[PDB]
Amino acid sequence: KNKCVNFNFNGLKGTGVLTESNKKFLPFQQFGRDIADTTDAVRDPQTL
Amino acid sequence: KLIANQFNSAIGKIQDSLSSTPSALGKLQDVVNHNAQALNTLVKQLSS
Repeated sequence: KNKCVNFNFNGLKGTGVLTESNKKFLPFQQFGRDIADTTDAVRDPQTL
Repeated sequence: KLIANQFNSAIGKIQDSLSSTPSALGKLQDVVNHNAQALNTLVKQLSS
């Protein structure tokens, strides 16, 4: 967390700084996004 | 004296004309809107 790291969440490989999110994810919702079609949030394929 | 009175009255009326709701400053807003819209469409073209 809090580092420009190469993440591979369930195959979603990418690089960025991972930080805690306050997004009101509904239980079904898995992936986050933004205005510009960019996944700004992600759900753990491990412990939620 | 009366010329100064007329000038002051016109200057005061300028203030209420500007501060009133129907802003005539659409020219400056047009440029900003055009730049913003070009930026957004350039961003959205990525998802194509």
